[PDB]
Amino acid sequence: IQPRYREFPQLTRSQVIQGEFLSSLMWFWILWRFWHDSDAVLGHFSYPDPSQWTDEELGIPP
Amino acid sequence: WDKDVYPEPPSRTPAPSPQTSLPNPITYLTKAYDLVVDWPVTLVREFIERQHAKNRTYYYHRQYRRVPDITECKEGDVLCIYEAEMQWRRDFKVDQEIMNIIQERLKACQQREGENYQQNCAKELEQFTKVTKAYQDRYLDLGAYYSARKCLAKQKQRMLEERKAARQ
Amino acid sequence: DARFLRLMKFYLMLTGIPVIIGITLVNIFIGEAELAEIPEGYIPEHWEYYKHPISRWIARNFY
Amino acid sequence: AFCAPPAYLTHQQKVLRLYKRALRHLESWCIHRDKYRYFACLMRARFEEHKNEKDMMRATQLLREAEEEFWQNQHPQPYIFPDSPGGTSFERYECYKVPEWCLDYWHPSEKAMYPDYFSKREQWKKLRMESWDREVKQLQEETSPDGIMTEALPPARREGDLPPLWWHIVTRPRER
Amino acid sequence: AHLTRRYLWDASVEPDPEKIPSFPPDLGFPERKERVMVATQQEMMDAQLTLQQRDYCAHYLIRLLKCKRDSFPNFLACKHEQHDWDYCEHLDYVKRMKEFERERRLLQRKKRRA
Amino acid sequence: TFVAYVPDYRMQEWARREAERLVKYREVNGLPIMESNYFDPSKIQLPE
Amino acid sequence: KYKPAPLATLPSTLDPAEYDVSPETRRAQVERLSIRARLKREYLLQYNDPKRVSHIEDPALIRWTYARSANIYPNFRPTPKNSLLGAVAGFGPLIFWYYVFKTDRDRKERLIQEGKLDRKFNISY
Amino acid sequence: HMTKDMLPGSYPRTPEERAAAAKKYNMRVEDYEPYPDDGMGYGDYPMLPNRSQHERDPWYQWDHSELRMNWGEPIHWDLDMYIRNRVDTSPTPVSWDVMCKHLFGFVAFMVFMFWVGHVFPSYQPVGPKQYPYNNLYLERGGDPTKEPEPVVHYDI
Amino acid sequence: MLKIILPSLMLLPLTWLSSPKKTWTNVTSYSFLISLTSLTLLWQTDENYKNFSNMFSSDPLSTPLIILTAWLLPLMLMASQNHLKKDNNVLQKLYISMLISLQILLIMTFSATELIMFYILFEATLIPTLIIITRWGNQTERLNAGIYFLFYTLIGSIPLLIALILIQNHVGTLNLMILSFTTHTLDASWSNNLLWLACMMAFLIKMPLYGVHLWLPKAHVEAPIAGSMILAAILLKLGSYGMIRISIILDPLTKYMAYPFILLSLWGMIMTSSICLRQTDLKSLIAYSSVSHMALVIASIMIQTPWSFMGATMLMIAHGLTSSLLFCLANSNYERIHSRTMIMARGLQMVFPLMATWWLMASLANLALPPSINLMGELFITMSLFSWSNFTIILMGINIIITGMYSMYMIITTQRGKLTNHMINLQPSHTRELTLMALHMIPLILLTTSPKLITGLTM
Amino acid sequence: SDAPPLTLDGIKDRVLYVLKLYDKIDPEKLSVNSHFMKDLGLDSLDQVEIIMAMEDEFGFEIPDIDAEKLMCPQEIVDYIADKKDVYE
Amino acid sequence: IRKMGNITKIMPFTSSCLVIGSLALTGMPFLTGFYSKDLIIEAINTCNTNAWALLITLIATSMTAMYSMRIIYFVTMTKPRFPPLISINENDPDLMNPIKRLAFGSIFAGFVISYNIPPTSIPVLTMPWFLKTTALIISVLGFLIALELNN
Amino acid sequence: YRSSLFAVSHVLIPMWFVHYYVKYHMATKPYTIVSSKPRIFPGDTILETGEVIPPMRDFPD
Amino acid sequence: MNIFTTSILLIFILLLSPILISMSNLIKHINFPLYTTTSIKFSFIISLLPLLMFFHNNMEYMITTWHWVTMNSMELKMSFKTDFFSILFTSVALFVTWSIMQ
Repeated sequence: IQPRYREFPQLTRSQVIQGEFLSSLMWFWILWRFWHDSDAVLGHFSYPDPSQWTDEELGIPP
Repeated sequence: WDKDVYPEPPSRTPAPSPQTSLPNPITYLTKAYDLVVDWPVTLVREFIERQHAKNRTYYYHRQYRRVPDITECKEGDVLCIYEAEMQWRRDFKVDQEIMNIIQERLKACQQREGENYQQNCAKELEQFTKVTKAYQDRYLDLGAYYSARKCLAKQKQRMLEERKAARQ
Repeated sequence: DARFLRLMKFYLMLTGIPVIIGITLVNIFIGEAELAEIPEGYIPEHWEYYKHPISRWIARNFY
Repeated sequence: AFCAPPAYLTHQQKVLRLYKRALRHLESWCIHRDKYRYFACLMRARFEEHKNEKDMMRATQLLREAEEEFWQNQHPQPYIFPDSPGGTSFERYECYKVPEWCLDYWHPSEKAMYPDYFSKREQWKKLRMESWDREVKQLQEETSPDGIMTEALPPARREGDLPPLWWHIVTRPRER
Repeated sequence: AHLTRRYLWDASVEPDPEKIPSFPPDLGFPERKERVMVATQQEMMDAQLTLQQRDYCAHYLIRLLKCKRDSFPNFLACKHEQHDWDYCEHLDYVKRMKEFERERRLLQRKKRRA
Repeated sequence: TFVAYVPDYRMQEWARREAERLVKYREVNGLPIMESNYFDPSKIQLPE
Repeated sequence: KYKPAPLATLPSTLDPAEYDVSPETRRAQVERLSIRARLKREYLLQYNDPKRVSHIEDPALIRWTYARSANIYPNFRPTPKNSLLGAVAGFGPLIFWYYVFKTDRDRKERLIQEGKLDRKFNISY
Repeated sequence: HMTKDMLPGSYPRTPEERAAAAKKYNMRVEDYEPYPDDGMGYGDYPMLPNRSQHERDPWYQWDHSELRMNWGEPIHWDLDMYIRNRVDTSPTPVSWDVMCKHLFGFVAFMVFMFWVGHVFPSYQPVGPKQYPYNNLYLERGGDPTKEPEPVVHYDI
Repeated sequence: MLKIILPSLMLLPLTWLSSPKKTWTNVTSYSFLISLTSLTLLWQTDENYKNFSNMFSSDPLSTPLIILTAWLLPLMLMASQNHLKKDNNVLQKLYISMLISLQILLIMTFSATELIMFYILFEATLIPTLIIITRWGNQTERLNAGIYFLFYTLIGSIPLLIALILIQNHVGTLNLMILSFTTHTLDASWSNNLLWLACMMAFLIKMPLYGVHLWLPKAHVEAPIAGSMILAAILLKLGSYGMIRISIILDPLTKYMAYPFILLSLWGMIMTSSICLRQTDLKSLIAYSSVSHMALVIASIMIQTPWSFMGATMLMIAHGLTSSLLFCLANSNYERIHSRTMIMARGLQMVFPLMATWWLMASLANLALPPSINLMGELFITMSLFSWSNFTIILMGINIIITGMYSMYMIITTQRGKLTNHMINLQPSHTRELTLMALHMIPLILLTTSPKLITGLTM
Repeated sequence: SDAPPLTLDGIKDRVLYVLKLYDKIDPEKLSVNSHFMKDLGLDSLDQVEIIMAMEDEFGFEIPDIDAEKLMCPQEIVDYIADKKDVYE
Repeated sequence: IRKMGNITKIMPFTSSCLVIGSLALTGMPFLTGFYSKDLIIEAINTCNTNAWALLITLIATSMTAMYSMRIIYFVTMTKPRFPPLISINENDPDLMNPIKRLAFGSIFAGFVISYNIPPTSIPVLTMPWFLKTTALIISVLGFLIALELNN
Repeated sequence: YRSSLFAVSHVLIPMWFVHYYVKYHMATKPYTIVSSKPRIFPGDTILETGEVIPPMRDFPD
Repeated sequence: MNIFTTSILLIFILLLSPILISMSNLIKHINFPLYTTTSIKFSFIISLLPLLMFFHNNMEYMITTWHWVTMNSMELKMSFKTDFFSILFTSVALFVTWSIMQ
């Protein structure tokens, strides 16, 4: 369209609000499935520290 | 389509357990397809088959009488050699097609068994190994100028070796 | 180049399409045939051991 | 790229070209135009320092040290100008830059349309043959038997008549 | 961890993963117990599973696939099943951790014997 | 057209048919599908 | 710093033999220029020559082709290192490949005579 | 049109022949220098600088804009590899020795460290995954008539 | 077979007496009718080979060559219809007559059983070629080229004949399939070895190895389109067919009488494929490519495996057609320019927009782009050679690579650059030459579709 | 997304814009033929930097052969016009 | 890049989509990159993988974020170092709709597939946090380092 | 309108021809199509006769 | 078991159709890019069905459309293997190619 010269152009709202749409949508989805799957990055399961087991179990001769 | 030739094992189909509060798309999709596409196609097929039946035609299968073999065939003479060698080429071609059939049935069995091909797809592999030992001991190292004479020399050398082994 | 394209497409279609159409009409009306086993009173002829009508027609007329 | 160069060069042009090259490589190194201006002014001062000097000794010494410093501190991947060599548009359109003489072999059924333009080609070629032979004597008369010539081309010393060897320049297709 | 403990620190006690039964299986268990499978060859065959897929954790997975097929378009309906399946695999990986630690301690014992 | 409607070029169809029939025959009768010896080793005679 | 090479020649500027101010060398440059200008002018008196119905002949191209194609054997004089390189290229590699293939075939043959090499499925060969 | 006088010949051992050859090839004598005489066929075709064609002045509107070569300008005997769609002697800011050294050093370091890591690998501090039915001795073909080593798996 | 020959023996007086304004069209169309009628041989219902008399015969390995020849005749005609346009009617009639005699001889030989008839025809092929090459060339060395051609061929011819005599005497007859049904085995001494030589040396000298590839480039260069066509297509194939039909007797010699020839063939394939990179002359490049492929043919012929023979026939036919096509394209670009050189004309595809797609469709068939009979043959032959040894895939691959290279080099120094500005003589494409390209191509498509015809003895 | 071509008035206005934003010697009043070295007492450095600024302003590059010889805004404009083939 | 900037303001749409893609390639937790990349980075350290291989792989996982933020800075955050003239236009549908569809895809399809495909293999969900979140941590490291250096 | 015409001329007609091909030239041949065996589960009944099937044993925890 | 192969061949037939049009004379009258874009869109919409049927059955499929040759115990034929990998890759590639064509 009508060019400019060493100045900033008058922009339309459609393109900019579509960009804002996409970005807000990404943030929304991220927060949603973060809420729902906070463990997908941590895990609901506990990894054990050996030296916490007992020779009682897994029988050993001393 | 000789089913005794091509087994086509049974089809233990499962049952539908649509436990939810939402409709199966495939139901309506395949219903509409079988409705709009198969109807005209089926009518046209019936039309074609009716025209066929009204102007029917038959054709038979060529049965090649048998003849003597290379053995009962005096050297130098030819007529016999030719009427034997061509029969032998026919047999060669038939054995090749048998190999093709085995391989086709084998790939079928494999896919139709899926991931269990190592357990249920072992029967056919035995037919294969056996048939293949046969086809090897028969038609392995002849040469593009293969023929009954060379096959016979192969057979005879192999027999002599087996017999020497047996005698010692 | 337009000329070559158009003229080649013509001098092909001209007889390719009539021929293909005859072929379709044949496959529909005549169609292929059956594997009727051999009776013990008939000695089939070279124009009867072949399936396709065109094939057997040629084998009966020419060869 | 139309005019041609001389065989030898001069200290003047050598230094100018070194200057332009170094400034482009600096625009490439230091991206922001502010930093570019800063260091360009610094290079300008470096030059103006020794500018007034004229001794061929110092000239050659400084020039040959400058070229080494330049080649040793240049940008590996410099800033190429698209429409010029190395870029991503050089010759990009040569696949479409057809010449004119392809015209003659048109078919009349095609040049039927576009009639006006072909109404003017003739009066252009007509503007060529009528003034060709003259363009030769202008040189064969001024082909100085001295036999020491450059690649330059003299104009039409007469009026009305056209210059010599304008075909290979005029009619050169657009750039698009 | 055990890596450096093996490479720059003590150089032999750190066990080898590929010879675990090198030690007798009941050196500390009076009449040790064994494991159990809760799904038969026939089932784990007709369900068409794979070999890196069918372990002692197979029944959870079978029920998972049933609940996944059924209500397919309404997916996400099989999550209490995935939780349990991952739980079982966690249990198995823990059993393996424990066997490795067992071998570590038994090597400690052997070396204490000299 | 001629070529495409040529029949059973070098018998690659009759042979398939024949193999199907023979395999049926032998599968039923219990014989093996291919014997490792072609000619009758009885009619044949060898030296020592 | 920098060194020359058969690939990355010493660029134009750095060349010590450039920046020379010899009158004889500059005169040689100007003679090259006279030559090149005469050539380009003779070429432009044909690129635009009207009434032309043909193309231009490149005698440099023709001579290059002649020297690559047919002027070879006449001016060819056999000498050593030449006969040597020729005999090498004509004998050596053939014989190397041949020993390779013969050893492989003999290995295969003795293996089979022993009756070991797994040939299952080698039905078509 | 061509002729023997305009075509090549034998190695000129006399300036008398050399000068005529040069004025034929459209060059200058003091620059003209043929190839050595080892009888490989070079004949008398000039020996020119082993330079590529990416070097030539790219701005001048050459007649052969794809070769940057003028009309009669003699043609390097090995042009076929300097046609500019091929080998490029475009000088480099970095140098031959140093670039080869860098590359070989890097690659040697990489492969050496890969061998190092294969000899001293990583692994998780656990044992091997278990398998119920003799490592599924059936589903791996096995056989229905052989009872191999009974692979019993225990609890801890 | 007379149904194929007699009309080809009538085209001659037809040409002689027909008026100038009509001889071209008449003879062309009728030769096309001959090509058509030449398909009766394809009614090979059953395996019983065709035999018409004690003097003729057909076979699956010969029929393809027969049809290809009867179909390359008219293409030679057409491609030979713009040059010699200012040559007298009588002269162009002579040219036509020579072409037709070539056709007839080639048919009779590819059909005949008795190798002695095969041989006399294999040597009568010369006169028309030598003539066509000397009396219609465009350079001066055509003379030396014809001499080399003739004398290489006859040197080959001689010991072949002597061995045919030794056979005809030791054995009773020379008829094929009798040679088969009554062959035997040889004590494998120096006598039988030199016999193997005197039997294969001529066929090899014709189908060029590395050592004797010299008469091919000279011919294909100095000679015109028709001679180049027929050379690259058939006059090589004659050696291959002879070797196939004759090697049936020399078992087992060909196991250890092959290593030198296989080695030479492979090394020559490689070196010639390399030279195809830096060979200026376009037609010379094409000729050396032909050498590179016929080396594969030979390596596949010797070791005598069925896969190998079928691959040989496939690649044979494919190369024949593709080389005829490439030579048509070269000639085309020559008549407008009159210089074979590759680097003179450049940056086309801006004025011959279509022709390129007749250039492209050739290269892709040279570098073995599938699905093409070319690659099918190359691949089956590589399979046979891998079985015969595991250390030949090396050379197969080097050749494949160098081909993938020089084919595109050729495409790109003639249809990928930027257009010159002094080639004002670029008469646009003629419907005639476009037709020649299309006719050389289309059969490749149909055969890629249904190749069962083009397999060989073993299929 | 191609913008429209360039015309002589636009070219001239732009060149004056730039040579006026210049600060060294230009007295903010440039005649179209305001010769740099002669009619303004400029330096080769300044002229070369002008050429470079113009190169950056119009994207393309001006070769040295003609950069060293340009000594007039009218000449710069004539050059640009004969390079982009403007004013049909 | 050396002759462009301020792309965000002058052209928001392409910049938003480019940031989406850059973060997805970095391995943002739920943008269809994660659902494969992070399981892969689990297995790579969880299995008996060669040391140097693992190590350079993680280094590369960082360099991803590195050059992604390089794009970002040099194109989308610094000043408009491009020429003066401007004829921007992106309101055309044939160029504004495709990117929209592809962004929706790049955001959803990864998750959809990771939850809908049959579970081919058996994962490993038992490890420490400094081995379950390594890709995340190291990509954040890349972000910080790229910021420091670009500044 | 053009939407429906395109749907027709570029989905329907080919679909008819291809259904003909499949259902009367491909499934009419021994092993042209190979329907991999379905994935049964425990409890799942059968649309064929296929009497009910058994579940597994204890599901502790 | 008929809709599946129908779709898997229909996608290829769609992609063919334009190429065929290229041979013809309509291009000078028609918007070939939009034509091809929309044909690709419908190819994608078709390819989707396999995904549903496959996730709902997890039944791989193998097909042998056309028998090319029979080379003496080593045949050849146009065989397809519609399993997870390809049945998904088709859909992804089309979802990308439609946008690329626009």
